[PDB]
Amino acid sequence: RTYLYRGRILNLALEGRYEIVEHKPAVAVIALREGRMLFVRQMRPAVGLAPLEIPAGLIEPGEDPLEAARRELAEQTGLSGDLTYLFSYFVSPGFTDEKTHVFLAENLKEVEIEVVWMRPEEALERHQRGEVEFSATGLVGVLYYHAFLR
Amino acid sequence: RTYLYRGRILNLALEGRYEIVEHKPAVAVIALREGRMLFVRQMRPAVGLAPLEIPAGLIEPGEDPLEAARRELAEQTGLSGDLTYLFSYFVSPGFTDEKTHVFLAENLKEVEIEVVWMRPEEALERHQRGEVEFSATGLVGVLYYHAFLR
Ligand SMILES: [Zn+2]
Ligand SMILES: [Zn+2]
Ligand SMILES: [Zn+2]
Ligand SMILES: [Zn+2]
Repeated sequence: RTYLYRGRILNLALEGRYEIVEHKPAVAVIALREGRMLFVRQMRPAVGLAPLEIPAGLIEPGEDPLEAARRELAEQTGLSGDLTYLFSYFVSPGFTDEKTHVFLAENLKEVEIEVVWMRPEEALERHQRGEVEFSATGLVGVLYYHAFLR
Repeated sequence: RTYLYRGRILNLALEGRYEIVEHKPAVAVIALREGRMLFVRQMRPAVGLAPLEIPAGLIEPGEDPLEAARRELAEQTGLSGDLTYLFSYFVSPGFTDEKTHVFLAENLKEVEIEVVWMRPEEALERHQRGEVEFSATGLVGVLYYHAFLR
């Protein structure tokens, strides 16, 4: 386990033959209101475009997933709500340890990055038409909706 | 766009203030048979455990997504089938450009990593119980099933 780089949000290490990127864990929030899902878009230099995502971010020191979810929702959309933990996933276990904890937000209230309210059916349609790209969080939100929120 | 490391499956670069990991694109295959989804597990040093995933891998030079999907399915499970492109997603656009193309496989045939046939409902239950972890591909497969394959 030798380190080649220690950065701000990631470290690059070598474990034998494997190249490993250590990354802080993240959270993502699925929120539905009047049939529209709360998506967000922002310039992502890593990909050179703005994919359709849902409110998400890195867990700060001292924070547990639930608290980070509350914070990211408020900072990105100015909203607050009743949060329920759904599930988690490793974004790409073949090279990084980034783990994402997904929550559902209900009873949204305005308490205070482009906010994109859109019907999940439309988001999926646009993507199929090649008009927009998805981040893992955006796709998970869309599929979760079709599976359990209709 | 300065490079700090050029590796086998990834390059570490710096674009101004952003740390960027360039990664080859990938494919993932969702396959259902008799109510069971085709999951796979393998030791993943990046996370120190074996999460529940679906057949997936990197696209090789000269390959398009469909061909890579065919290959990964055959090499990991010894199966072949009729493949249909579903959608794609960026695993974590905040730092890497890894993009995953997801396909559906039908009419599986044996033509020739642990193969784990499991009902998606059971996979979800086990995860909720904290008995197993999910990779993004595994979760996407589970949600896709609940949304469109029941
Ligand atoms: Zn943040
Ligand atoms: Zn921070
Ligand atoms: Zn491979
Ligand atoms: Zn290869």
